[PDB]
Amino acid sequence: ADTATRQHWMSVLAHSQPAELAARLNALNITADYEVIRAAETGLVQIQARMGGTGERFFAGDATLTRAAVRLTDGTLGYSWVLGRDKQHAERCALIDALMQQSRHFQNLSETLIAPLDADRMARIAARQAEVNASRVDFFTMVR
Amino acid sequence: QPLLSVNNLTHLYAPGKGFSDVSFDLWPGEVLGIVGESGSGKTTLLKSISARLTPQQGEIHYENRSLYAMSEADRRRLLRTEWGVVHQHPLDGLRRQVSAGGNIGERLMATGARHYGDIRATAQKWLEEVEIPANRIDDLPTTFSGGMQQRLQIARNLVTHPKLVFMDEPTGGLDVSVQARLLDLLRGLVVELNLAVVIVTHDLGVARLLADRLLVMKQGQVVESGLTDRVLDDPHHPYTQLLVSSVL
Amino acid sequence: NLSGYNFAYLDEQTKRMIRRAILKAVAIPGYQVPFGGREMPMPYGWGTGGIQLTASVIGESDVLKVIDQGADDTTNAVSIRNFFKRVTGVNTTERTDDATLIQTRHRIPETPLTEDQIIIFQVPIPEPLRFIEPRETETRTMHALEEYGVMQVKLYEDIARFGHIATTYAYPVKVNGRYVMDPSPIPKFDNPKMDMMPALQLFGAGREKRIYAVPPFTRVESLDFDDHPFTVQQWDEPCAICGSTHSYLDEVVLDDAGNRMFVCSDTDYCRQQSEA
Amino acid sequence: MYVAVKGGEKAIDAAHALQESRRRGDTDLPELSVAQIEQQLNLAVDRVMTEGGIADRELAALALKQASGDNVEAIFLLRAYRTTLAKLAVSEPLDTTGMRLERRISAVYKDIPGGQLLGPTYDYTHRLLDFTLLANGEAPTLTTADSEQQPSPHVFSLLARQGLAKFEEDSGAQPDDITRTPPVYPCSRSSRLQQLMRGDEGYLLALAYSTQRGYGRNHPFAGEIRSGYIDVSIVPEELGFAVNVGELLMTECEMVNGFIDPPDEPPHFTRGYGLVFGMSERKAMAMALVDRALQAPEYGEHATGPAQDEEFVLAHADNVEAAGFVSHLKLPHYVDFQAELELLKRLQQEKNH
Amino acid sequence: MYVAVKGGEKAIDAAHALQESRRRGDTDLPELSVAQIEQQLNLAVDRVMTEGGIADRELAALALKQASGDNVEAIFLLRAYRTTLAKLAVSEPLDTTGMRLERRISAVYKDIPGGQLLGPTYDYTHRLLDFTLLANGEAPTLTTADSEQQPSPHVFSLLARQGLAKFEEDSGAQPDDITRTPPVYPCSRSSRLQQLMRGDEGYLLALAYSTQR
Amino acid sequence: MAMALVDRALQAPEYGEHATGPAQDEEFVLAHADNVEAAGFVSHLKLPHYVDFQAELELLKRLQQEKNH
Amino acid sequence: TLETAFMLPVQDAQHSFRRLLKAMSEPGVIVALHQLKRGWQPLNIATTSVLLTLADNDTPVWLSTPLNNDIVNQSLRFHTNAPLVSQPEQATFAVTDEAISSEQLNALSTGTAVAPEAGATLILQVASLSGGRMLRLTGAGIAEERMIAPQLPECILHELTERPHPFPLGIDLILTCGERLLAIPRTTHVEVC
Ligand SMILES: [Zn+2]
Ligand SMILES: [Zn+2]
Ligand SMILES: [Zn+2]
Repeated sequence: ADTATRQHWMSVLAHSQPAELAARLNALNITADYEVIRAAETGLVQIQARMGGTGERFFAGDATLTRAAVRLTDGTLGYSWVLGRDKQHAERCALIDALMQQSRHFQNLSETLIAPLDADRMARIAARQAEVNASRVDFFTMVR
Repeated sequence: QPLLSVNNLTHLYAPGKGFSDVSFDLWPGEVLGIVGESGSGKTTLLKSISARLTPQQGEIHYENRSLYAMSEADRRRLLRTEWGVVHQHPLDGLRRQVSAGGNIGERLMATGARHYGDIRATAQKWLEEVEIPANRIDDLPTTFSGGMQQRLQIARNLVTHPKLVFMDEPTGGLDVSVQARLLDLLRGLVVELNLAVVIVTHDLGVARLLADRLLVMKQGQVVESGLTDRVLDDPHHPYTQLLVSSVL
Repeated sequence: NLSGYNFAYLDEQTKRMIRRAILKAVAIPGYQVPFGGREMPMPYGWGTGGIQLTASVIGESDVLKVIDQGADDTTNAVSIRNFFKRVTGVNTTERTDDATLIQTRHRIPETPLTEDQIIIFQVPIPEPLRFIEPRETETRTMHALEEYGVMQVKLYEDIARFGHIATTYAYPVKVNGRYVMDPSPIPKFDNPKMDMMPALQLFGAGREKRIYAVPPFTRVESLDFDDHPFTVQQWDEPCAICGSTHSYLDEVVLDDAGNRMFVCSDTDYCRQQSEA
Repeated sequence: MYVAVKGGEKAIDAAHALQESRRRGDTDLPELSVAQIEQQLNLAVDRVMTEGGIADRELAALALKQASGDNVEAIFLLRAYRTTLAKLAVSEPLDTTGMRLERRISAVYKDIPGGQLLGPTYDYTHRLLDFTLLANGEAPTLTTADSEQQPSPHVFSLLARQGLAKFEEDSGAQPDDITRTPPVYPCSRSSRLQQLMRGDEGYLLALAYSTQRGYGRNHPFAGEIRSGYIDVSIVPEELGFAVNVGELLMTECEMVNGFIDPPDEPPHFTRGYGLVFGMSERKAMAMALVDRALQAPEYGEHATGPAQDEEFVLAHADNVEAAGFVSHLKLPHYVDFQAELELLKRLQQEKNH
Repeated sequence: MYVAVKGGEKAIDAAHALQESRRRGDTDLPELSVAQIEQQLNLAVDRVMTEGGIADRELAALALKQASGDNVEAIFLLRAYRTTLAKLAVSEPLDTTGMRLERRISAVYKDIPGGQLLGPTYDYTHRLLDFTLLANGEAPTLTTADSEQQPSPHVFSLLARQGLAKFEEDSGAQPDDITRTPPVYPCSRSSRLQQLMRGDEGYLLALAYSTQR
Repeated sequence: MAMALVDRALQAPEYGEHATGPAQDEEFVLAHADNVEAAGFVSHLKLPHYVDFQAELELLKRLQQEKNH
Repeated sequence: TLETAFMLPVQDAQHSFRRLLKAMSEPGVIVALHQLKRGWQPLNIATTSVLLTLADNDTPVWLSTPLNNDIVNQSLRFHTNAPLVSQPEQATFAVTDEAISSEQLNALSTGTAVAPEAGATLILQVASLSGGRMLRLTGAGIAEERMIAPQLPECILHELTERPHPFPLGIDLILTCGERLLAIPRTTHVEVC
């Protein structure tokens, strides 16, 4: 069932900020010899939407998507797909994807890299939700 | 052996409409006419035999090769170099934006004539053959009358000297005198050449004047093979008698 | 390489697809090979099919010569040359002699095309018989059926309607003896130049997205009649600059009252003659 | 049509230099960066992203800067830049039920499960010019409330569970892609929506306004407006499982339109749909209204307004085509006009000797 | 029993606070000035001036800044501000023949008196994004030529003196003012022109493109 | 340029021309040309309309209860 | 498990395409693809370069049994993202060695009357393409005539000399050996001489 965990940490990497991810990865002081089998390339991802939110598919434009791939010494392949055009960010995400598949870095990086990034993103999301919910319109309230 | 053999050709796109269990043999130099009501499906049979409509079941042999077993290119070439088709409406078989000479010489150019002078001379000769004046060769079919347009279509079909010509009632919509003169010209052309003619008509007069052998189709099936001056004057099948009485 | 852009301005997927289509077209001379690229907006009308081919086949070491109606001074030709200088950085020359890629609109250069050269023609319409057949379903099949007599109809009736063959532009040809192709609206004067040319000619239509190529030393013959052989009317007027009348002459307008003059369309050959 | 023109290279280069120097403006002021434009002129970037077709904030802001603030030129720049990019993947269909809401409103009910979340909106502001913006200042502090999002079911789900409207079911039909094949009219609804999302905002706005005033009325109700972040997901070939590549800020408009009386079904409301990048919502509302208007053949209602005309609406909504058409008329047509002069002069002689 | 409570004013005030926070954007960046928008986003300013009805570049730039770049919102801001101000006077009809030409071109005549003048334009440019604009820079030093401007009479003056056109002659009629009274169709050409100058440019561009068909 | 083209199109009545296309329809073009009116009256759908929609709901419920049950 | 592709994909692909275009537009000419310095064994440099420059998601590849390999398949699927088939019928860029069976070649798609460009493009690896039976080439792309003596199996020699598929139908042969390549399209008049 490692697919779900790999999806989780890949999404945490992609949704991260290049500044946050770069700073944390530099702080970790963790690096293993890797080769970029796929150079970080920024192209398009076609946006697919649904009529009425649930109906037939239609095309709703394109977004910028960057992808990179890195092979570690032992042959583990790490991939990345991040919206935008930050190729160094994509390379870092691919490197972390490769590292997280090694038993030496899985738990360590989950405790030190992925979980903290997810927590920071959740914290800022909650703050934004508070600011937004300040704008809610109240009509009725239960009274005992 | 017969030039054209038809065996158990059947096609029913809709219930009743169409034709079924149709078979016959046609030899060179013989004119085979088809007589039936509007719903008899004789038009469907004419379309099917002329490499246009694919039959549901049956076999058509030309010379020694199955008609529909040939490739699309082979049948398309056959429809323009050795077979002729004369639709009821001349505009259907005539290219409106092409002069009479151009329409006549289109077949020759397709064959690879590549000679403007020879093409024009052949077009003028065929216009003279079908009685069309040669002074208006550069004219276009739109300006020609119904009889003249039919004659131009006949010339276009016969420019290649085909050995088999289908005619889906070209006389329809023509006056009695014009129709009679056109039928006389068609008979003269048929006797002069050795090409077979398959005429589909809704009236027995055209078959009597032009056709040599006659067949009767009712509700999409052959009723009784006929012959000139025998079925017309001595109808056997009750439906044939009813048709003769209605015509008279 | 222009910053933020791919080399030759095209994504590598469109390049690869167009390259595959070009190879298929070369293997099938005269056949309009379809390719399923995307829609790309461009300011200048010329380029929907020519700029795509140039971007697909242009390299860093190529020398590019952009030609509009034979001229290199044209605004569109200068714009396209500058565009390819920006997005590829290639060298550009005013001489057909020193060029390795010649992107042209409706004109073959006067100078003979030598080996190791590719000439690209913008094709507004890749199938000449679009003026007759509205539905394309029969158009594709009639090529296999070889029913090329239909396009002979316009040639036959041109003399009837005018007394002479006036189809001096986009005159149809039969290449390799098999495939009827319609080059760009090049003049009748240049149609002979396509016969067994040493260079590789590429034709690209964008609004239809069809590519066809003429391999070097390929037999292409003008479509005509034996009684009316394909002939090019000799020019009896000279060029106002160099004088020589051995090259196709275009018209340049000098005033607002209609005054004009004739000058060699291929400005490169015109300069070669003038400097002589 | 196409008049070949020679001898303007020096003048054209000088004109471009003048244009760039005017775009830079007075050099005493700082140079308007792209991050500033995307952060502080966010609605212009929303429109340019939606119409150009690339949901990249920085690229749209750069195109706006290059065009000196012109939205049509910026849209042209972004649309052209879209050609140099490789299509790396196609996302999973967006699930707007998972949208992280910055704003959500419904005009069909007083209150709904989830609440009327106004969010950031210029609505209800008094449009009195704020001259304090002529100098620097400080943005207001944001009052905070419960940092939670309540279940915000789509209002159309509520209407459909009552039988008053129909769920939009997925038939599995492959969406049409105008960015690969030019539209052929009549075009399926997916092609119509794709073209509407790329149409000029100020023209679809006017078409929707015309429908409102009675030129093809569809009795619209803002059934729901949502603005928020939606996760984008792809299924790479290298892997086999869906990965999440990021989130896009988008606005979705679901219109409740007039009800119909099907021959063998209970009467129910119709519905338009709009979907745009960013928080520019009037474009989404106009998209929904014109979508409902162009659904006329689906409902078998004969067009009575220009907005119900598919060819008229869709053949001219593209900014790039109309801008190129208008720009061509500027090009030197000295020869073509000389032809017209001769044609006109003959008419003058024939009708006046 | 769900007693009704008041949350409307506190809703809209919070919504407007969020909107202004969004307008200011990230605070680590300097707040773009009205002068910068006027000098560098000059085409947006031109559109807002034309459609809002006030030829005041600073006001249009302020409207753009306050509207978060939303051109329609800035246009409406300027249009609402129009009501604030009083009509001090009415200018004499403009004389476009005395223009100090930044740009002057014609697509019908090559040799127009005064000479063709491309001026500042985006025409003939390649629609290639200038990624060097992602960072600071400066435009090239401007080339210079003769500093004198020749008289530039209208092209349609030439067309009229040649009998090919009709000279537009003022009959002394009083122009219609839609800002004073509501439109009454059918409209005089003055009313139509006044309305068109206020018309949305995308809508009018689409209509002009449709007239091609 | 767009203003000039639309002005020429709207000059139809004084040239004795027939409106062939919306662009030459004076009332349709002018009534919706104003940006402020169109933007305001399209954005006003964001205003609450539950009183009007309730009137629609009641009728549709009555129609549903009679068409079927 | 993965093989490195072009060092510089764009320029290397462009150069390989120009070399292949020179080979194809002038059948019989020998060109060298110096870009890739190591093929995907058993594939040689020419075959790998051709696949890298032309193959993508829209071009299924049919590697033959002697050439089909797990590492080759993985590298091809990764760098080019092209679908991999196992039957020649659905192929678009077939790859085979001199051991190509007659049935395999006959199964390769040749095109169609309406879509003559829809057929496969056989790629053949040979021990050498200079030493063997003499062969004269003429037709489109040939100035006067070219002499080539490549080591072909009898099946493809019969196909070339006695093409049973009428023009425009037919596959386009590509001889490969190390870096060097040669192209024989369907329109080349090839005779034993
Ligand atoms: Zn000269
Ligand atoms: Zn023009
Ligand atoms: Zn309302």
